[PDB]
Amino acid sequence: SHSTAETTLDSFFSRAGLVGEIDLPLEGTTNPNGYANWDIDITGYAQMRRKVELFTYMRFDAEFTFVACTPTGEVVPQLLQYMFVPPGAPKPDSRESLAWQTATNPSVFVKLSDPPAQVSVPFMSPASAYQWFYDGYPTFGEHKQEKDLEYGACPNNMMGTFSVRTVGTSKSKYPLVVRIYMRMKHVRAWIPRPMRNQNYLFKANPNYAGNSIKPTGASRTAITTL
Amino acid sequence: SHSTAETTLDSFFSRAGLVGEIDLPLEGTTNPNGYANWDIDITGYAQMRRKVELFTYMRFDAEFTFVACTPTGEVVPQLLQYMFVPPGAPKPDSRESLAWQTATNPSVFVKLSDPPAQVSVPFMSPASAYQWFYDGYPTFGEHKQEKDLEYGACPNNMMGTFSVRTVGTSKSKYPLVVRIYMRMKHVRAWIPRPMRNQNYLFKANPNYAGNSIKPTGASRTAITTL
Amino acid sequence: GFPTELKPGTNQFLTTDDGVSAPILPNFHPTPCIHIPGEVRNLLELCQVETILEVNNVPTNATSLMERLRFPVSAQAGKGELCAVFRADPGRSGPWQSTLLGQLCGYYTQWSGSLEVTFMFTGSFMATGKMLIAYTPPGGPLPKDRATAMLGTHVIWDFGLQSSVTLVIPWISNTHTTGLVSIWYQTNYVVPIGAPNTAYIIALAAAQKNFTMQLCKDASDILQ
Amino acid sequence: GFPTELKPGTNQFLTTDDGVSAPILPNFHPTPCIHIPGEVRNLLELCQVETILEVNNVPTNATSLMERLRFPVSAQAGKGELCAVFRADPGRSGPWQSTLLGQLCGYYTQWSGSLEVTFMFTGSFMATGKMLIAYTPPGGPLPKDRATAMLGTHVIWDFGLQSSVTLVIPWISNTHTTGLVSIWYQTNYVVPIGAPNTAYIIALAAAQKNFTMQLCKDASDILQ
Amino acid sequence: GFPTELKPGTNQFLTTDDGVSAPILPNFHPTPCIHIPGEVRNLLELCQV
Amino acid sequence: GNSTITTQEAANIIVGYGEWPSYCSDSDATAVDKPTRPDVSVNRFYTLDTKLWEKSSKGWYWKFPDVLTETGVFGQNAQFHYLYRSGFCIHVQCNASKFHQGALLVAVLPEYVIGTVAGGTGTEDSHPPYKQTQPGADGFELQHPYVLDAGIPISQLTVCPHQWINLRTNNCATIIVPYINALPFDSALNHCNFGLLVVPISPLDYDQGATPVIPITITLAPMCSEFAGLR
Repeated sequence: SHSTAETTLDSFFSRAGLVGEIDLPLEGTTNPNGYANWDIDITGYAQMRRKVELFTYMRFDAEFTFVACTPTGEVVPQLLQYMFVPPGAPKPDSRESLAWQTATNPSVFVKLSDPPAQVSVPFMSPASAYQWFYDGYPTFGEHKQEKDLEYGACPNNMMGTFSVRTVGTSKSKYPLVVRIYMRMKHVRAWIPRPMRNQNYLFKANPNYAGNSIKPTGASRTAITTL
Repeated sequence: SHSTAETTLDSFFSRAGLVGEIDLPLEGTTNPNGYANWDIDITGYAQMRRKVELFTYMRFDAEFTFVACTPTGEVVPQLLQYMFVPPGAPKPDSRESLAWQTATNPSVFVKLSDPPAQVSVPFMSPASAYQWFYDGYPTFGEHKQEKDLEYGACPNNMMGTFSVRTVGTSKSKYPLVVRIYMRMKHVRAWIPRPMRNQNYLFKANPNYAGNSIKPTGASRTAITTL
Repeated sequence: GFPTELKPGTNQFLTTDDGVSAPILPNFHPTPCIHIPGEVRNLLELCQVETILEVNNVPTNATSLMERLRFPVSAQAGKGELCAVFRADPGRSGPWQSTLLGQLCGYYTQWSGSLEVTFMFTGSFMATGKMLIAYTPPGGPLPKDRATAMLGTHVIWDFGLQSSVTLVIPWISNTHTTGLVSIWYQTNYVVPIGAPNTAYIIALAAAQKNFTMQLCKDASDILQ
Repeated sequence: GFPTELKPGTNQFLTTDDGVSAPILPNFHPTPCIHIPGEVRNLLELCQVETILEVNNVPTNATSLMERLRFPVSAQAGKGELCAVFRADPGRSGPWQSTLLGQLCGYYTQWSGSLEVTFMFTGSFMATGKMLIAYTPPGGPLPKDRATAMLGTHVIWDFGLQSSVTLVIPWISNTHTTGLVSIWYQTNYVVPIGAPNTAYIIALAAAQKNFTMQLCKDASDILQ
Repeated sequence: GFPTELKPGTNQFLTTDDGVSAPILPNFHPTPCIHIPGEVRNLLELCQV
Repeated sequence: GNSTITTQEAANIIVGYGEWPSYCSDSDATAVDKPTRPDVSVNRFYTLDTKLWEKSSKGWYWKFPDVLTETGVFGQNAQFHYLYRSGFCIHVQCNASKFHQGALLVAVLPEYVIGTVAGGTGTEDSHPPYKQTQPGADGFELQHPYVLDAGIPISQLTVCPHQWINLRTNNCATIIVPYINALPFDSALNHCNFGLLVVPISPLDYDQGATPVIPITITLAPMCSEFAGLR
């Protein structure tokens, strides 16, 4: 006999991956105001989307870890703020918005000198499980023009948004970058699907370059050759 | 009676020794790119090769500790990254390579201000035990002239690679050096061999200087003198 | 008032440490888990289901990628002609890359077990003919001819009784030659008037319960 | 919510602390250990095996270094001539350095126990003659002559009956002189017509089970 | 003399962490809880009126 | 035994590591197909040949299973098959006069990785040829003896299974060797599981008699052979 533990879902999914890079410079167009809003997706860590689309319905908790540093890898005495904005809750529009203080959205206060912040997020869907596929429409009506863009989108798979600050009031004195890491916990999967074989084109939409179709695997010159 | 605990293999092997010194300067030829890939071997700590080659087949866990500092021994506020590359997995080609984000490669994020990173590496061979001696060829075919460099090399005793970063994106502001320390755990050895008696010439190959043969031990002027 | 010593490894964050952490939303009780059909709990459940084996390889005709799923077997053959041949390692490229098994293995490094390949004949009801399937284990090349294919483990497949034959591959490991399944014409392809001179075979593959995968790795499909 | 006080010694990393540490690969179950013959569990098993004792020391013959393993004993000798002599401390250089025992001791600091040296006469079947093996304990010099070697612990060895005799060395510790084994000619070296006038003796040495080593040290061999 | 390792998340303060904390006033015994009518225990009691 | 020439069996027999050769149990054997156990036909007493021991000779060594890979049925049941398992029964016979003298060290060394000269200073990253590393039936002659042609002192070889052959006492060595390898099943042509070692320690000598060359006959026969993949 051998061991079948590493072919389990938890063994297959439970590794913390990089899902977000947020640059917070003092100069540039990238992030000018000084705050960033990062809508949570299990994308970013590109190799996860193919894995996770092995199944139709899935369910899990998620543990987010926040590694922050300067582009030089220098740690500087900055007290940043990671704020979790739950689904439905209003996202911050600017650095001074009241959202940062609306304490119905949990928020983490860490020094950059302190080790990476860690925190767990529970299953957030109103449904009994997440869907990666919604063969239909989420609203209950209408049929005209470009409702076409809404097809295949499940709003229920919204886990929320993470917003990072400096903190205020005055702008930072240091160039900052925060790395967000996500790991799945207590994973339950359901209806199994054939694994992706074509390059992804969009998010929340499984389209494919129709003319640029790759075969699933490599090929050879003939059926009788090695 | 006495105690026979200190003549046991674990008593004989379980000590963390220096097995790796990695230079990360800001200018020089040694490491320009800013990253280093260190193939794990129980050498480096030179006196380990003779000890470990007392036996033919061996088995163990490994505990690696990472002491980082400047060549001056100064601790500086740098956020480093140690990434473990398991066998078969692709090693990083350059600093921006996707290998750093492939979360099938465990990676440790420590600040130099933080105490040494510690982590354990389990037994990695597909075989039932490591071989320090493979009297034959690892491939399953061929017979021609220069197949000889392959002779005596067993790849299955590959435990993996440790890759160290700064981290990115921009280069460090500090000159860095990381020390790699390896300790054996839960050691089981098998077929015992006569101990190396001649100076080593190569790695993974016990060849020797044929004309400069030293006797195993010291000598004297005559048989009847002391 | 409780003596602790911080041992090396504190404050470090390694990507795969399985520890606990503060919960963002206490008091929040998730939508309960209702029953949903077809829950898998282990990937080995998937490696055991037969999937289509792309033995025929012709990518250049992207227009006609569907031909890759099928054998050509026609009357234009003759005794002992070599019909098809593929390798018996799934983790490797590439005929097995079409299998759910082969591409699951792509997410892994080492593995070991026995495999089975089920051949299905999709020709007419009236078509008959015998075909020889031969396995040639690692080390030693594919047999020079059919007679030399006999001496090794083989299967005489007839269309008379069995429309579907399945070959069991005894063992394949990943100590990193491959082994070799070869399909031969034992006889001609026999067909009466009004029946196709050409038919096709579908190869379906899977592993049996003694199959195990061992080390996690990540693959090649871009996103955006 | 749990009062702890950090005690002196936190954050320290010393090369020999045997603690646990985060595992790089949880979920990874190593390849199982099959049974392999001759597993050792303690080095004392090795210190107990008889090994060749290089009593004869002659480096000049890089051409003929094999000569170091053997005694010359010939008819060109005479009664009481001193054949050979060596010390009874293995950790020290150098006849014991050829032994697996001596070089294991090189990896350790202190030791204590009894040793035994088995002598084998390798001359022709027809050669006979008596030889005196004498042990002289630490403190007190080499015996003046064979007669004065008698009074001390000794063994009268004949080739008539015993081709191989084995000497037990009562005790040797390492509280830091050595002791002294000496081989003497009790008789002439007797040989008939057509038989060699010169023969060779091999000394095999080892420690017995009451042997213990006490403190670990590291040796001298180059790498690269 | 008790091996502890600090895990990521130390020193962090998140606004909703449900932990305990040192008490400013030990020995201070609050005015006791007398019975008062119409205590609610859940807001759903209000959604029912 | 097709020709048991009684030498009157004695306690010269030496169990490898207190481990008698045994068929791998299929609970131990990672395989589900029926493993070929090839009866007596291959268990026959294979006698390599005779090597002539002379006082200048340094020693000889063989490589198991490379010794028999091209010698008869066993060779054929190895080259054809893909996986192999067996033990052996080594019977080194040295018959000499009662007036001769010498001493042999018949020894078995697992994984005898041979090291050859890299240069009188070490000029080469060289590697020994197919001949030297796998001499086979004829066997190979040592070049450097004190070092076992592998940076390894012969002075401690006796830590391996071994039997002395003193010409004044005995003429026969008898070593039985169980299968010793990390894997339960390996290749026959590529991984020489172990090596036979026979080195004259106390050298041969004689006043000029009528025979100046002592013969060394090596007979051997597999113990618990086992084969798997077919062709």
